[PDB]
Amino acid sequence: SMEFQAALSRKVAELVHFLLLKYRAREPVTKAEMLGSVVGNWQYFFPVIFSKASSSLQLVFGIELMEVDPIGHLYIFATCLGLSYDGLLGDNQIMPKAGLLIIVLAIIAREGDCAPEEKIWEELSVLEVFEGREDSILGDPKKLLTQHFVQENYLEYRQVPGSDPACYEFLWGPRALVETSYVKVLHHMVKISGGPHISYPPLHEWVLR
Amino acid sequence: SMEFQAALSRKVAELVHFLLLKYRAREPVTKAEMLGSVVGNWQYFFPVIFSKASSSLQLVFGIELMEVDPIGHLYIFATCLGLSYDGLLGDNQIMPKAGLLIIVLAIIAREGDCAPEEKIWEELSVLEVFEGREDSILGDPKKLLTQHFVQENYLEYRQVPGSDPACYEFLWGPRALVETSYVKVLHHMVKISGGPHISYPPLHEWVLR
Repeated sequence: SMEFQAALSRKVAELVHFLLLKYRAREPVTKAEMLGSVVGNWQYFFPVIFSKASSSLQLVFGIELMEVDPIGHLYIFATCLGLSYDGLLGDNQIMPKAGLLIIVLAIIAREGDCAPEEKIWEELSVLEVFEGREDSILGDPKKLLTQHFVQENYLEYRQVPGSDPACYEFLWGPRALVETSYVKVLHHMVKISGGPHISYPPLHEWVLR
Repeated sequence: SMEFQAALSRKVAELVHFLLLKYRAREPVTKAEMLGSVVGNWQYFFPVIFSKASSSLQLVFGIELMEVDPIGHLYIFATCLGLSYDGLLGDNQIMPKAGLLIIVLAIIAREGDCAPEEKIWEELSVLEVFEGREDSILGDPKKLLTQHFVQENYLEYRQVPGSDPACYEFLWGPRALVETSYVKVLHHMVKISGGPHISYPPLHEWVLR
């Protein structure tokens, strides 16, 4: 079962990267093509493989998979929230970055008008994408990543006013305010997490014996 | 530990009902009064007892606990979303109903303009508040409860147009549309669930070996 779940997980990863190649090539893709990429008895599990792969694209890569033909089941791709950026570079196999960008925007959005950089590092250091390589000579990968977002004008970075010694904070840049909004981003994070997950308290926490 | 968690849970229930009595009496309450109601070594755990009790009031009872004096730590109460209804009856010790009302409104809101009654029963039958007494002679308690919400004009109940044999659906009534909105309700459910809970997929689900 644990061995089965892992094997199932592997089939998800394969569909994700099948779809990523289509995304890069800007090729529309049918459900029949996706099902065709899944081999053998695993086709029986295509519904969960598809929905898991589809969720991965949104959450991890910031990529939306949209059906434009409900009869022939033809899908196209779009960047989440309609952003004009995915952080790619030619055909180099580097990771699409819009999902990570949206996560940073969201962290800031929950904190108000701006967030101390320490909160950003704290929240980002949890993501397994950085695979514990913060001791890189070139510099902490997660910090160099946020520099992309600043230089693309999705983020601004400044000294906290009146701070001594200097502290620094992130805020939304002009490009983020144009292409989306606070509400849209926080709504998006809810949507792609599978709605709100309400842990209802047990009876003995609100009923007296 | 399991025995400790349960004992801790019991202290939460006691604070909840301490606060409920204040709520019924429309008495403001200080943090010092709350801490005073907690006995002995359990005072060391007041922060988690408070936050758990505070969340219970919102989620279960539809009651907001609001600090109006940040210096003396004086709190008052309000109905969640500002609704003019809590479903109480004099000093009879029956459960405040606004939390259950908001949950029903939310179920409908997620489904669009209306929801089949079967979806309502399905979602409601999960709540432990009904303690498996759906076989009551008087009628299924959860169904009789929604009748309160209809008669108070928070909900409307009608036959699904063109259904044969007749099927039925719930929708927001005039009173719900006046006092709140779809957006506000779904936002509220997120807020009181402790933000969106994002289960990020494991590396082997989106990285190839």
